[PDB]
Amino acid sequence: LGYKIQEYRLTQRLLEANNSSCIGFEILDDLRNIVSNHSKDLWKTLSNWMDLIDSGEIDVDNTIFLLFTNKRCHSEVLQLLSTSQATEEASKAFDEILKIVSHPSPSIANYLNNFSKSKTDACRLISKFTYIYGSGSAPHDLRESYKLHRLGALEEHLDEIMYEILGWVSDVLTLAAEKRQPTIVRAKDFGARLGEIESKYRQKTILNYFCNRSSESEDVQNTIKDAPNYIKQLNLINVDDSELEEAAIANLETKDAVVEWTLNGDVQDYSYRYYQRELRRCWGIQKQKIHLDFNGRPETEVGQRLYIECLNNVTRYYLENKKVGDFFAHGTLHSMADKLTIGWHPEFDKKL
Amino acid sequence: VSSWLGYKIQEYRLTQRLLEANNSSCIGFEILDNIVSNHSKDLWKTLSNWMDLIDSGEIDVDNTIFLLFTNKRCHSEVLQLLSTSQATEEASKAFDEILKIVSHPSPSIANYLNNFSKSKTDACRLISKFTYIYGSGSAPHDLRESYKLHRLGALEEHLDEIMYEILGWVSDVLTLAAEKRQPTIVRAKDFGARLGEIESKYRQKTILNYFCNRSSESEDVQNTIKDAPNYIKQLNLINVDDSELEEAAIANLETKDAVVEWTLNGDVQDYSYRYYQRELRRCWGIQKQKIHLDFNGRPETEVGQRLYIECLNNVTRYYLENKKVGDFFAHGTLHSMADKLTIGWHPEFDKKLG
Amino acid sequence: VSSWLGYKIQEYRLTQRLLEANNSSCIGFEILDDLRNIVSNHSKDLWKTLSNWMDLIDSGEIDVDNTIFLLFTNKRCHSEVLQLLSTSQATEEASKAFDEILKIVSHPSPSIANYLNNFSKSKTDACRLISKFTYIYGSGSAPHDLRESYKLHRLGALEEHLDEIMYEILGWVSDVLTLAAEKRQPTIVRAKDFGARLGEIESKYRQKTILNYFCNRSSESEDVQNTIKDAPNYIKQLNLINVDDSELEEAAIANLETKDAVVEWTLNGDVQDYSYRYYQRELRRCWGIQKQKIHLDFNGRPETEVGQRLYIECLNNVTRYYLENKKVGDFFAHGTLHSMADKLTIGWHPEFDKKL
Amino acid sequence: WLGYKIQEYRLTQRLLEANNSSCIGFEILDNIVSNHSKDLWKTLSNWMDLIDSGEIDVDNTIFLLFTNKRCHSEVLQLLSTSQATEEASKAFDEILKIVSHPSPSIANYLNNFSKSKTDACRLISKFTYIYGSGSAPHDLRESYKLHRLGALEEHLDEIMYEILGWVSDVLTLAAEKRQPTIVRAKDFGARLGEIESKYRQKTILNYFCNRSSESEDVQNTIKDAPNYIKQLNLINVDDSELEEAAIANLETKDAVVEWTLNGDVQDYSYRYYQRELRRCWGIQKQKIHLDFNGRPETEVGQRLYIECLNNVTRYYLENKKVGDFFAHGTLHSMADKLTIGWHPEFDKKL
Repeated sequence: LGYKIQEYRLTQRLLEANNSSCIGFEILDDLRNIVSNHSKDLWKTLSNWMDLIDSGEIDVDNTIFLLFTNKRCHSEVLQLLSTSQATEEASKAFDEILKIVSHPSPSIANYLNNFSKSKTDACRLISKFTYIYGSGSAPHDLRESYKLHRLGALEEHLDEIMYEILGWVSDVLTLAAEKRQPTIVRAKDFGARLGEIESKYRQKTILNYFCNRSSESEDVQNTIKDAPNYIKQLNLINVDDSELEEAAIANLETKDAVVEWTLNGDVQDYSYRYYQRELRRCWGIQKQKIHLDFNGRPETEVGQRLYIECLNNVTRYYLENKKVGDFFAHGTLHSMADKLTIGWHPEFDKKL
Repeated sequence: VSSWLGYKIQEYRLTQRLLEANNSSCIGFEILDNIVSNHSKDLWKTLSNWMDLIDSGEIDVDNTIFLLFTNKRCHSEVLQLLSTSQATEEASKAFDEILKIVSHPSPSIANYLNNFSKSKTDACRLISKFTYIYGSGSAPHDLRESYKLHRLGALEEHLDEIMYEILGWVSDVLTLAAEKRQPTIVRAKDFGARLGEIESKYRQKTILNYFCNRSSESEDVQNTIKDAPNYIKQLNLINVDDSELEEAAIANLETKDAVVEWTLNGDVQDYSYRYYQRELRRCWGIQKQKIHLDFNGRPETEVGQRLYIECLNNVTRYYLENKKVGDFFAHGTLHSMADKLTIGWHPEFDKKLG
Repeated sequence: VSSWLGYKIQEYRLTQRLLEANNSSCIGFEILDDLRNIVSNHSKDLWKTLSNWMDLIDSGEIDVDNTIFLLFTNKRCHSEVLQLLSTSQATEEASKAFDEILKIVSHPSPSIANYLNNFSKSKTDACRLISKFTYIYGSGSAPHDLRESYKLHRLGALEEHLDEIMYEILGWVSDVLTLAAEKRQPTIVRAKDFGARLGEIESKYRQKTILNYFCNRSSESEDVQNTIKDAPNYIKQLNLINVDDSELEEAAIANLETKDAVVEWTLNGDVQDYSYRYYQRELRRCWGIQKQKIHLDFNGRPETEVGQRLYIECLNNVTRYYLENKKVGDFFAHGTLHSMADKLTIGWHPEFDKKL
Repeated sequence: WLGYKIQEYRLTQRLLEANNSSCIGFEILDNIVSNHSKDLWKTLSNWMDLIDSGEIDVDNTIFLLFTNKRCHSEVLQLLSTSQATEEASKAFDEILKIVSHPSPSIANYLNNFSKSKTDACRLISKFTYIYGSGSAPHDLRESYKLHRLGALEEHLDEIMYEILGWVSDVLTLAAEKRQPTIVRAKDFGARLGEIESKYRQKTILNYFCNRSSESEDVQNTIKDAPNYIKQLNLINVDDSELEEAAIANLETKDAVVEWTLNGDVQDYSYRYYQRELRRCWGIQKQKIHLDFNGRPETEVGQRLYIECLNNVTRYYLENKKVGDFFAHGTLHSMADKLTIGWHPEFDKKL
């Protein structure tokens, strides 16, 4: 609780951020009231923050600062620091130095003297910095924020994504805590880690479809008598009707799997059109190969050989760099031939 | 941004607004195409059917930003009223103000006004979400800026090829909603699921990716055929048809450009193409002896064509740095070899051509 | 509150303690989930496990020297009244702690008092049960304690598949804890059988199919021509079918590149036993099938031509095989074919075992 | 593994009993407690002055001093007391009273005393020595059995011959002359991971096929003549050919029932059986009868037998590969049920 709810809030304010802002945490106030008027640790953190500003490595325009005490702490200037946001500050006047300070307890005067001396660090920092209490419900709030803000947020692997991103945030906070340099965690590194975490689980090399059809189904038996324009091409090559059942099965399962895989975001229309270009080239190779080898034969025999050689060869192709079953590669050839694109018969162009 | 996709202006502005929402449904446009005034015909048929979808439970008015697009902005006091009115007091004051402007309309559009005036609380909720945008010249440049700033984890290395795919997904939705005249519905949950899968494709280093778009009608393929280089001549000794010449000139150009792109990106290394070519030359050495054994007696062109087809079938299976390459790479590498006269198809290609 | 993996809290707090133990120390585990502070001196559920814990000592199957005993409450069941057993690690202090329990037991159970009658009969042995039993509670942040102890205590911990190793190893502990709970056997877990399971998940999730070897030897090399002029048995086998000199040179290149990589790089990424001697058997079956196909298809020719076609068919076929599920290049397959052809095991000529 | 230097078994034993964190080990010099050449007191603060100089891991480094000989003194035993909070802090003030060698010849740098005079670690770190005895091969062999979760006693070398090779290089080839050993225990266990995985893996995925022409459960299968053996009798195969048909059916029969007990495959499979391999057989049935005509009938059945055998080793089993025995053995499992046939007249005969 003391160490675990200090990284839910940084993740919750990093998830609701752009791809350019750098958010700096402070991991302060480990214990009267925790936040007093002349809080030496708060002025030390302010001095370190502004010394990080004049170092030149950190942008001032798009950097958000925070304070985390996980307690109300009942202070007036702490509420003033939590409050005056951009513009605001009653009516403007960002030159609000020595307001209700009045030089208390001059033991370490260097922090307030350096804060009052500088003019570029006593002015847009407070309007961008806000202070937030603990209010522990943060494993629920961050879980809601991930599914609300992140486009394409995975919900099945929700706990296995949200664990190592908190581990990365904890590792960054700890490694920046040993070196004593605040924390200059940027949203670009957080975004790269989140993208790698999601793309680890978004890896797949086989697209699975449940081939539960059969030769005795109603829709398979209708297409033989309906005769669409791929069954019509097989009727000139004198193939037996035993092939025409799984010819109609593979065509019906190719259209049923295209709409299934598209709706899950796996494939789209460009990827199936590329897959309908790779198999179209494969038909062009075996077309001239069979005419080369089996020359001087009747066209019923040559037309049958082109169907068999194109069935044993198109099974090696991939869709979205993923392996597909034999039903998809067999059935796409018929769905090519439906709009008269490829032909098993050598004279299918002027006969259909 | 890939400006070339079959580009339209209406697809950039949808994708920018889709990539600014928070996991909530976006209605999208109806293409209203100053002809659009307070008295208008094509405007009121668009808003009339929108009232039926609210009461049917198809969409919820709370988690929906309502948005319409015109290619050129039209000056109309009715249309600018709902674009600024997003509060409760603005929506209530605009229902009477609009109806006092379009009072006593034409009977062809009075039925559209009757469907809009069927309720009060449901009518003002559509006003409170309605926003009106217009086209701009810098439409693809705003998409590159919005991708690299709103997206935690934007890939800054192939985002010219990522955004070809995600614009074509939006293009496929808008085309599908235009073939059958049904109003568009696109959900940001389904938008990000394809967006999360395009970004996860260009992150795995085990796969070799290339944007395959050259075709037979391109200028480079015709110029390469008419230039007559070394590999087209070797294709011409064995007397192939023009289609094989076209596909050879296609495959060689995409193989060379893929070699250049993958070398200047960091995916493949420098010392892999030579080992790939040693593998393919060993394969050609096997198939030469095989075809010369199996085709004794037949003329030289038949043996050469048989060897070409056998090599075209066989050299696909090879790997480039243990990564899977496509058909175009393994088919254009043979022609790049034939450019340097390493491998050949004719049995006496060295004697016939110098 | 930490993120989870999808297992119950009775397995995250057992696998953490099972990882911390030695290789010769068993763990007895029990679950107390009867249920506010409900547990007291008269709750018979604690003495139900205690009677079972005591007659197992008389069984002798469980060693009594070094075995740690555990009972688990699924949440913090607070204000434990038998905590003197847990908070005592000294055997000399456990002697007076045994009769301290007997002071607070007083009157036994009215009808199930046999749990306590067998308890007060082995006092000298029961002092060993004091230091070997400790109270364990549901920590709340259960998966952020087993994952952290894996990254600290286990030597050679893999950080690449750590979230997926952790899924499988808790599956074995859940198999022991739950599938052996439908029948009420003695719920003991030996730590020697932990490391067989953990040493197989770690070993299986370390192999890789990037078996690779940079083949730099070319035709312009003195060892290739030296092996050609030397003429070993496989070169003599190639000479029976009158092969060209270029194929002879590539055969010598493949043989040297396979002989320099079969075992020479610390057995490569494989083992000698039943990987190469299985690869050789697969290639011999492949040669037999191709010999049948060649001698069946082209009936009637001079024997050099059918030998050459058998060589080319074997060359085109044997490149598909794997060396214990790894992708292996063509030079290895051709060199393995020539190495088996060296020992007269497979031959291209139809009369290769008679002429030589 | 037994024959090497005796100052090697103590190094790997201490690294064996350690965590993955606190993974820095230090080992360094080979009555001699303060001699003229000072080659035991060169190290004692100069080598860990790099802790103050700005090196990493300054709180979890464990040192080793003695190598083979047992020597008795007062300063070393006073500094090597218990490592408690108050006990370590009082060591350095007690050191300077009983030094018995305050000469600047051995205090060449002389700046460490002032520096190290601050508390505990700051003045006195955790310098502890362990000397080598004659049973240091026996102590390594016993501790690897006790502490390593998964010690391989099957191979009988106990995974210490090859880790003796790796731990010899850090002392010899990585000493870097006058430099600390500074051995990291993170890659010590990683190097232990490769040697352990090299010999533990006996079986990986496939069942060990041992049935090969040894004439039991294979030659016994031929004589009683089952269905798939009977199909090869009409096509007139040789006597050698029937052996691997009976061989490949037997290991296929063991592998189908063994894989489902361990939850590798399911009965929601056998889509590999009849959806794919029967469709594979159907295409090769029509391919043989197309081009190979005008031939004897018994030649056709072996022709389809060969083309089925070269093609069925492509289909995966629940997105996993299978061996050559499975695809050539499942082709006889359905021929046992007369699903397929090598001869065209496989229905009217049997």
